[PDB]
Amino acid sequence: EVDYNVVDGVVNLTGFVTMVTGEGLKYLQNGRAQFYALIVLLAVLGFVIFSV
Amino acid sequence: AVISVKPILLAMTPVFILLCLFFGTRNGFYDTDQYHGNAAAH
Amino acid sequence: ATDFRAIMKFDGADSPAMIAISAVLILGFIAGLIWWALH
Amino acid sequence: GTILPETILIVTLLVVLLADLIQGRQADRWTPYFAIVGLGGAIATMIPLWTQPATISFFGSFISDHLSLFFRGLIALSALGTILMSIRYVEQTGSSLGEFMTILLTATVGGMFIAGAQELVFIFVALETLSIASYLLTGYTKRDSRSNEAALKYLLIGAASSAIFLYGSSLLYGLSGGHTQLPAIAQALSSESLGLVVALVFVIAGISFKISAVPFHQWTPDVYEGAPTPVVAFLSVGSKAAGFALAIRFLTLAFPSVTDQWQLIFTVLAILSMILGNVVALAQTSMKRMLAYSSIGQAGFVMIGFVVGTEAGYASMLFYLLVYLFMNLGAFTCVILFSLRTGTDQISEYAGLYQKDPLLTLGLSLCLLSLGGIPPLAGFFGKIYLFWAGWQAGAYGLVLLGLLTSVISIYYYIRVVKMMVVKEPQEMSEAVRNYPELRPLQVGLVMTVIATSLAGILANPLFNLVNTAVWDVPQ
Amino acid sequence: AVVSLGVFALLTKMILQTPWQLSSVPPTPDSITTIGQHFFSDFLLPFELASVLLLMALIGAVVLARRE
Amino acid sequence: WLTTIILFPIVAALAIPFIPTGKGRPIRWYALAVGLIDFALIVYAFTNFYDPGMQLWESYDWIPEIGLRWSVGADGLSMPLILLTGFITTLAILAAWPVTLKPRLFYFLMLAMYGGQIAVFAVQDMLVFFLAWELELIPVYLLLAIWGGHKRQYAATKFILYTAGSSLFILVAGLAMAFYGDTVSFDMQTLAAKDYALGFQLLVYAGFLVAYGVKLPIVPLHTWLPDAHGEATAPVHMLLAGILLKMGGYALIRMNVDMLPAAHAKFAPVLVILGVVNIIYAALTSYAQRNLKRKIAYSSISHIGFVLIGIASFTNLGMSGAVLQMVSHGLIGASLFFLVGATYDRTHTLILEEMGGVGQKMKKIFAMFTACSLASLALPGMSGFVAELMVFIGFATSPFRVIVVFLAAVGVILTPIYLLSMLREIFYGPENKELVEHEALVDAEPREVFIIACLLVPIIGIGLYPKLLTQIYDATTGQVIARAREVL
Ligand SMILES: CC1=C(/C=C/C(C)=C/C=C\C(C)=C\C=C\C=C(C)\C=C\C=C(C)\C=C\C2=C(C)CCCC2(C)C)C(C)(C)CCC1
Repeated sequence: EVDYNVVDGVVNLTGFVTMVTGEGLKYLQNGRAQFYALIVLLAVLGFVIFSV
Repeated sequence: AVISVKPILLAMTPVFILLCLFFGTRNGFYDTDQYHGNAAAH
Repeated sequence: ATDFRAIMKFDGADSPAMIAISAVLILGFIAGLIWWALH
Repeated sequence: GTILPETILIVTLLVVLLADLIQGRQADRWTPYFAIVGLGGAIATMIPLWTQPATISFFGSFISDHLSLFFRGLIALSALGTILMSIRYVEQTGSSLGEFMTILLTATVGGMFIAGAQELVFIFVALETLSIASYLLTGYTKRDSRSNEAALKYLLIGAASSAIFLYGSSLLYGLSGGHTQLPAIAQALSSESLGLVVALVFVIAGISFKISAVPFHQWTPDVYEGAPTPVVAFLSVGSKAAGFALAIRFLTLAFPSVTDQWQLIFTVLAILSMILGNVVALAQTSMKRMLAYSSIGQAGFVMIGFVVGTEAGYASMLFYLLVYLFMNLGAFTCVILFSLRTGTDQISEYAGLYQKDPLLTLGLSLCLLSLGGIPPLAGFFGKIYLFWAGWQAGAYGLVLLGLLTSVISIYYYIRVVKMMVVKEPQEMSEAVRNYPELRPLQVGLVMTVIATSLAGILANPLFNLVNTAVWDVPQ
Repeated sequence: AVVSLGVFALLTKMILQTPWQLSSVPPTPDSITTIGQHFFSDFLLPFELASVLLLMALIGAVVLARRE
Repeated sequence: WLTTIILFPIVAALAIPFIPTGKGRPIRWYALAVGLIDFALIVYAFTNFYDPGMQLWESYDWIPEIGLRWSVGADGLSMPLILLTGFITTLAILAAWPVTLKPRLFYFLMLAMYGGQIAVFAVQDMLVFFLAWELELIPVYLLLAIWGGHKRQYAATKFILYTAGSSLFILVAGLAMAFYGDTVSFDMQTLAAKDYALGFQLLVYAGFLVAYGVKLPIVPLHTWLPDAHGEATAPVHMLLAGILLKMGGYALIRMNVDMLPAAHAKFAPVLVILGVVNIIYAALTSYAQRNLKRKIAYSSISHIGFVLIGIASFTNLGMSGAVLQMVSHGLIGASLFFLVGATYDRTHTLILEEMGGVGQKMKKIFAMFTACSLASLALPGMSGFVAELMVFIGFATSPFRVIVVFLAAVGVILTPIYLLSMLREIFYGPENKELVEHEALVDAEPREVFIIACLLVPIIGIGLYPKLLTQIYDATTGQVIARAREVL
């Protein structure tokens, strides 16, 4: 049972994590052009702050 | 002294090939006597 | 789990607590031995 | 002066007019053929001026070194494949054909111009030809609401990004006195500054919209679902190749070869692109949406490709992009050939296809597998050469990260093969029960699959090609 | 607002920091003959190519707003 | 020769799609003829194989722009395993006669992973090594996911994921050793003759280890194995368990004892304690497991600990014990899993308590299975014991090596526990009632008996006079261990 739970579950949890990450990151994509208008030019202007 | 595998292999492998092709024909259970399956394990 | 139903019928072995205090012993065993081995 | 570097472009331009005139007189003609003929004649005209003469400039507004030859031929092949696909796909819908190929060739001419340009005005005009043609083709089938919505959103976003690019180009004209060139621009200002960095970042914003990098990506998924499929097949390959040619020929040559912070910015964008596309395509059900996020991740692989400039990272980008052309066009040919017959639907409806149409299964399987980096297949060699180059320079996190995201992307690339192969006749979907079983599409699919399945081991003839191409870029 | 405002300040911080090259020479009045010369000396490709741009835009809008 | 050996099965496999049929019969004869001809090429190129180094290497140049060269090379350390794959994959094909479900794809993928298994040994370029290591993924994925098992979804997915994400540091490591200095080597020999600093020897080593310890599954890097070797038919399994684990062991030897010896000397105790952990862990998990196949998979996991110990020793004997164990288990586990597949085919059941006394009517598989089971454990007169004995002797002759021997010899007691309990549960006792009404399979058609007899002749010929298998690599292993002791 240590093999099937404490060893197996730990690595299957890797698939679970990189699955739920995809399930929860798509909400960044929301179907709004104005949200792109935000995270296009505000997506940058951080890249100027740690630049000069 | 010491014995070498080279002539042993050269003498065995033709017999292996011939018997392999022969016993390929000899068959049974898998053909019709039973075994509706298809060699998949489901 | 539910698949292991044979003469292997120990009840208090599938609980998460017992699994935890078993994995503790096994991991500590291999760890004591890897420390014994390096040093 | 010196219209010889221009011949190809105007040659294609000629047929644009022709494919409208025959389409204005007859209204039902054989225009799908001889567009292939002129594109082949263009790619044939490329060889006499590849290396036999030396590099030359038109008037300083246009240079035709080997790099421009590469990108022009690449975009031409993309247009050719997209035509061969779209002939009987757009005819299946109640829409014309002449204006379609007119606009497609126009985008092609724009992207074949922008790969050899070194002047701000001409960069902008060619960029806008390609952009506006894409805005149209995204919405060419206005019977559906989603097509028109995608065309609207893509048009508005691209107009804003282009205006940002145009502001930055204005600044870069401002700074160094006059100079609207590019070799003279990064010639009178040669030091770090605030305004040079602002111009840099705005041009990055303008380019990332083209090459689909994140966070500049939000158009790709929605547009690739909504838009016509063969339009997307040209869009990804050609717009990316134009974008990367623009990136090199601007950032390296006209812009500056001094303020090399853009390398850091492309590392950031590539990291995010790998982590986003290959992870979020893993949670999808449609093919076109999946291919969109795939394309994002593949762009990330390329972006670590050319962030390490040592005369091999650039070459690796070029080869991997040549290879992604074949791979992605093959995948789109297969999804076209599936969506035509009966299906017209998403991933889950591919199940049980190996019994009905094995040819399509071979095609799409090999293409999807090559995209994930499977042995002998061209995408594998492209990815390992990217890793070789980007590791040679000293980027260690990027290589491990891209390897890992390829290992993640194999999952959703193999879901499709689980459907098409593993699923047994007890698990077919309703679409495949009644599957029946055009010519130019089949020959294109074969010409594509044999390439992506054989152009990985036959690689020296087209590594010599690329390393001959990339002597020219500064570094 | 804040995003937009930041950009303005950022741009302003450039506009007042960089040493522009004022180039004290009287400009030229004939700003139409010169553009004619530039359409056929320097910037000829954009002329010839904006031609087909306008063609393609007409072909597009004519077949995207058509009522059918 | 090696290039013909590798490309003829693959090239001849591309003919199968346009090859006549009425139901699916003439494919398997073609595949078997290809396998037999290629094995003949092995043993005929083994005549001109003198017995220290690469006794034949045929280099070429594909990509000079990187350093990629088609550098095939045989060796004392790699020729036994080439013979082994050429023999055992042929016998897998000679075991897969009843495959009716998609036989074209079967005998295409089987021939593809017949060059994908000889290549990993007959390759000396570190990029082509990665290529051949990688090209086992899709064929094995389809071999598991289409035919074989109910949990084959999770099994195949977990397989390809782990053997991709841990087929990951092999390339990174080959690179990391390729550009330490001013030469773009990409070659085993030229890259083993380089002076690597300890600061990254033991980092590139762990990079190799995360790869060579999942395919040669060590402590937790095994959980793919029960699922991928449980949900798998027999002839698939013969390859998956008889060659690929040996691929891991071979590459471990050749990339971590000729090429990072200074870190090997510092990490070897880890391999040793890991090996005895592997033995005891796998044996307990096998005696606990009840199904039928997962049991024998954990038995393989148990038997790999002798390899870990023999490589993590430093004398000239433990290495030979490791290689002998490898050639032994490749011959033993193959017959075991073949008989398990046959027993499932006759019973349509795996679970132990759900059947008993089947050896009253099905009394031909019982003898063959008893013999292979006696061969699993360290029985004398066979190669399974010579390996164990040589490992014990060579290691002790070198962690204060008196406790680890005491723990590794527990397997001597602990293997027959689950093996003989399995025999008792399956074949001994009174026949089941009508609960087993599957008509006990007509006892092993001669065609199965030939498979296991030809797997059971070499094992005894080894166990009686083991030098037959040790004449191959007394020179190469001698040079390797002389190097690895010259460092220390
Ligand atoms: C091929 C090969 C090989 C081999 C070689 C050698 C090593 C040989 C030897 C050989 C010898 C030196 C011989 C011996 C003989 C013996 C015999 C002949 C015996 C046994 C057999 C039999 C008799 C069996 C039978 C049976 C069965 C089948 C079942 C169970 C029961 C019994 C056991 C009865 C190797 C490994 C390298 C590798 C691979 C390939």
